[PDB]
Amino acid sequence: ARKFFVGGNFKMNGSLESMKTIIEGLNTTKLNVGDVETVIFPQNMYLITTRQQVKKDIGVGAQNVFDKKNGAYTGENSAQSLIDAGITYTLTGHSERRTIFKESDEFVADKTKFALEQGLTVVACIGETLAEREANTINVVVRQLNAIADKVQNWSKIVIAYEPVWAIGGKTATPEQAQEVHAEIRKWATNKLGASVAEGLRVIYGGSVNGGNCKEFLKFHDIDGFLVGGASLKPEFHNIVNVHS
Amino acid sequence: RKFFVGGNFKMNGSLESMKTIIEGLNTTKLNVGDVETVIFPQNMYLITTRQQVKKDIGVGAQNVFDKKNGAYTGENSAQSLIDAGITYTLTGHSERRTIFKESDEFVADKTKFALEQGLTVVACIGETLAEREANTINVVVRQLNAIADKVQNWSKIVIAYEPVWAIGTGKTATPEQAQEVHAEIRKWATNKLGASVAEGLRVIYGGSVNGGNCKEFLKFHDIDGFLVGGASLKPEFHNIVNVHSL
Repeated sequence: ARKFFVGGNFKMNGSLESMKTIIEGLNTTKLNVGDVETVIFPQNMYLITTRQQVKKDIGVGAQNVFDKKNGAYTGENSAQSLIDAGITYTLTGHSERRTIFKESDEFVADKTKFALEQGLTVVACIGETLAEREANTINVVVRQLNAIADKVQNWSKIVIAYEPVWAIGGKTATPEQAQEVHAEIRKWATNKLGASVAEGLRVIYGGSVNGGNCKEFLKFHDIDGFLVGGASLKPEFHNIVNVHS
Repeated sequence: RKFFVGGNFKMNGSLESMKTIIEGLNTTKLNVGDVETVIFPQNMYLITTRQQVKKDIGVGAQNVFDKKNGAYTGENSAQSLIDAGITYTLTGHSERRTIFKESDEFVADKTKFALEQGLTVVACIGETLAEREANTINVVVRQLNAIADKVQNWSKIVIAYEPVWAIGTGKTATPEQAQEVHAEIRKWATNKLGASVAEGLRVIYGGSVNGGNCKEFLKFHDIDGFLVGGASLKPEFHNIVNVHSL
C-alpha cells in the first residue's frame, strides 16, 4: 500500500503574518503521521523559518532547485544548501516552471537526479496542455516521465504529481478524468520500471481539490494523494491533510 | 553619488558558513555615511540574513519576478521581500541573462515592478567576450534603453556594469577600461535622463573584484562602487566594504 501523500504548494505567495498563521495552523491540527506524509512548499524566502517553526511531523520543501553543486548561479536554490538547513523535499517540473520559464524535460530530469543524490525527496511534476489533450495526453506524460527515467535509477524517493494543465483556463477536471491519467502513469511505470516500482510509486493529483470532494478523488483506483495549490494557503488544507479521520 | 558596495553570495552557503560570514560583517566597523553596503544571499537565507546582519547593512534578493503575488511557483515576490524588510534586489545578473535567457525587456519589467513595490534595484548590464571586440557600448546601451523604456524614476536604481568575461575568471577589467565604459554609461544617461539624473546615478563595477585589485579603482570618478562575487564570501570582503572610507 502506498502511503497517502499531501503536499501544499504555496506558489509565489506570503507575508510574515500569513506564513505565521498557516504554520501555527498546521502545528495545531491533529495529524496521524502514520496515515499521511504531509509537506509544505513555501515561497523560497521562507524556507528556513518555515522549517524552524513547523513541527517535525510536517516536511518542508522548495518550489524549485537547480541541477548543480554550489556555485555561480545567481537567483537559484541549491539542493546542498536546502538539505543542510533541514529542507528535505523539492518540487521539480511544476507546470508554471515548464510553461513560464520553459524548463525542458531534460532539465527537470537533471534537477531531479541531482536532488535525489543530495538526499531530497523529489515531487516531479508532469501534465499536458489543452492542445495536447486533444489527442496526445498519454504521449506527453510518457515523454515527460521518460526524460526522468533516462537520468534516475532509484525511484524510491520520487513522487509524481499530475497537473491537468488543460483545465486551468477549460473547466474543472473530474475525478474520472484524473483516474484515467493516473492509470496511464501507473501503466507506464510498470512497463518502464517494473511492477514493484509501479506499485510503490505515489501518483498524486495536482488539479484543483477541496476537503469535501477529495474523498471523491481517492475513491478512484490510482490516486495516492494530492499536490494542493491555492487551498494550501487556507484552513481548507487541514481538511485535505486530515481526510482519513 | 554615495559609494555602493554589494556582495553577491550567488548559489552558495550552509547554515554554518552563513552564520560566520554575517558575524564577520557585524563585527566589522563601518562608515555608513560614506558607503552603502548590501549583501545578496541565496534565496533561502533571505529572512535569516536580515534577522542576523546588523541594520547598517542592507539585504537584497538575487532575483525577483515582475508580478504581484500569484501562481509563479519557484519565484521571489517583490511584495513578500518588502514585507520582510528585504529592501534591495538584483535584476539582470549575467548568469540569469545567459543561463535562463532573461531578455532585456523582462529584466526591465521586473526592475519597474520591483521599484514600484519599494525595492532599490541593482540592474546588471554587460558585454560578453565576443562582444568586447567591437560592440561593448552597443550592448550596454541597448540593455539600458530597455530599462529606460519601462522606468521613469531612476533614484532607486543602481547600475552594475559587469563584463561577462570578468565574472569568476580572475580577469578583472583594468580600472582604465572600466572608467571609460562607465563614462559612456554616464553620457548615455545624461542624454536619456538629463544631467541631474545622470549625476546622481550610481554606476558600480562588477567582475573579479577582490581585496587586492579594488583600491586601484577608487581613483576613477565614474566608478561609484563594486558588485563583489566570490570575494564576498571571504574575510577580505571586510576590506572592500570599508576601503573607500580609509
